[PDB]
Amino acid sequence: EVQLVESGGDSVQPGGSLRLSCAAAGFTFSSYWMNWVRQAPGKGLEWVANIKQDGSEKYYVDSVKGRFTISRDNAKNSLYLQMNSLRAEDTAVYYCALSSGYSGYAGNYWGQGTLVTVS
Amino acid sequence: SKVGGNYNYLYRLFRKSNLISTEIYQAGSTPCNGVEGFNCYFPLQSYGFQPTN
Amino acid sequence: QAVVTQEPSLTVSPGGTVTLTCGSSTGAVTSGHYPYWFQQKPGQAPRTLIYDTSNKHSWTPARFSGSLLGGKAALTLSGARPEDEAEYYCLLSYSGARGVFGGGTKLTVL
Repeated sequence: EVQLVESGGDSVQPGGSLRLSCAAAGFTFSSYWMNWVRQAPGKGLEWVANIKQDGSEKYYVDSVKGRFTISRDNAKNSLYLQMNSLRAEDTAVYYCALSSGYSGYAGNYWGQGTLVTVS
Repeated sequence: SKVGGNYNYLYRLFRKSNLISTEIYQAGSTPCNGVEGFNCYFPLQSYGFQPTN
Repeated sequence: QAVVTQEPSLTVSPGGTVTLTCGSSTGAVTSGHYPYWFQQKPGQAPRTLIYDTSNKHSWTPARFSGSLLGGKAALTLSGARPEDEAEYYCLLSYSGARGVFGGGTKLTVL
C-alpha cells in the first residue's frame, strides 16, 4: 500500500532548531507534491508548507516565512522540513502528506504524525 | 433501500474497455502506481438507494 | 485573509442527515479553490474524504458527499452513524498553494 512515515520529532529547546524527515514507500515519489501540516494539541489542523513535484518551487504559510526550509531527495524517496528559531508556541504534531490532487496544495495520503515538543 | 441510505451495492464506473478487479483507473497519461487522485480513479461507484427516490 | 468559517458543532440522531459547511472570508467558494474535507478521530492522523470539491476517495464511505451550497462548501452525510463522531476540517485554496484550514466542526451522533 501507499505509506508515509515521518519522524525526527523530539523534545527540544526553544530558540534552537529541528529537522524533521519523512520516508515514502509504496509509490513513485517523483510524481507528486508533498505537503506539511501541523496540529497543536487541543486545536484543529493548520497548513504549513508545500513543495513542487520537481523541487523547483517551495511554498509556505506566512507564519513560518523565513523560518522553515523544505527540500527533498528523490533518490532516497524522502523529504525534509527544517525549522530555525523554533518557538515554544509551535508545539504540534507534524504530518507528512502526499498530494495527488489537481492543484497539489493539499494531501490525500497522510502519515501517522511526529510529535514536536518545544521546552 | 433503507432510511439512512443503502450503499452496499456497487457498480463499475470506469474501465479500460468494454466487456471484478479494483485496479486504479488511469484517466490520464500518467501511471497510477498505487495512489489514487486526479486522473487516477477508483473504478467502482456506490449506488445511493433511498426510500425517498 | 486566512479566515475560514464553520459551524462549531453539530448533533444529529443516527440515520439522520448532517450538513457541515465551510466558507472563506472573501468572494465565494468555487471549484477554483479545490476544496478538501478531512475527518479526524481522537488519537489518529486525519483521513481525507473529499478532494477537489466533490471527488471521493476509495476509503471514503459513500454516505459522504462534497456538495456546494450558497457560495460555500459543504459535506453532507446521508445517514449518520456512531462511527462518524469526529472533528471535521475543511481546507480551501486561494491565489496560490497556501491552503487555509477551517476552525473545525465537531460532529457527534445522538
